[PDB]
Amino acid sequence: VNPTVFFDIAVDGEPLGRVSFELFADKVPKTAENFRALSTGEKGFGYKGSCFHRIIPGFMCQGGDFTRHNGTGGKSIYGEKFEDENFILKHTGPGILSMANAGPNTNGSQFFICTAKTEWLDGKHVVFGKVKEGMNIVEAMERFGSRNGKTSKKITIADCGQL
Repeated sequence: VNPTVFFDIAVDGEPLGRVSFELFADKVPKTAENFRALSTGEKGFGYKGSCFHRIIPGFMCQGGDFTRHNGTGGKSIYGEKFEDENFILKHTGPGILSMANAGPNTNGSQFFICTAKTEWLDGKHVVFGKVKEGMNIVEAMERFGSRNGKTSKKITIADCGQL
């Protein structure tokens, strides 16, 4: 019953592979729905064609800024921002999908895929999914990152949608 969405990842335009995510709509329905809808593009905007603009190996990959491509943009399907839905789920290890934000109740479209346990984020970022298939592809993406987060090649979501 929880939805599954996929990203097909490209590196400098060359296909890398597919990552799929389970979205925890049972626990965080509003947050899950935002990500789902941005992944299908059904509202007229979304993730297709957008980049990962900050990848720090041993920490996380961050994406979802489809308006400014650098961490300063994005918007949700509910408006510019929306509230922190709950903090039921924790950052338990690699593969966790969590919302980026700029303070309390400022969730937009940006998210990060953890590649480490990041327990210091618990109660401050809303966890709403996990990698289901293709964690190996996330690990491959991580190799293009750097300590300061700049990527050495352009990592894009070449296609995305619901499975």
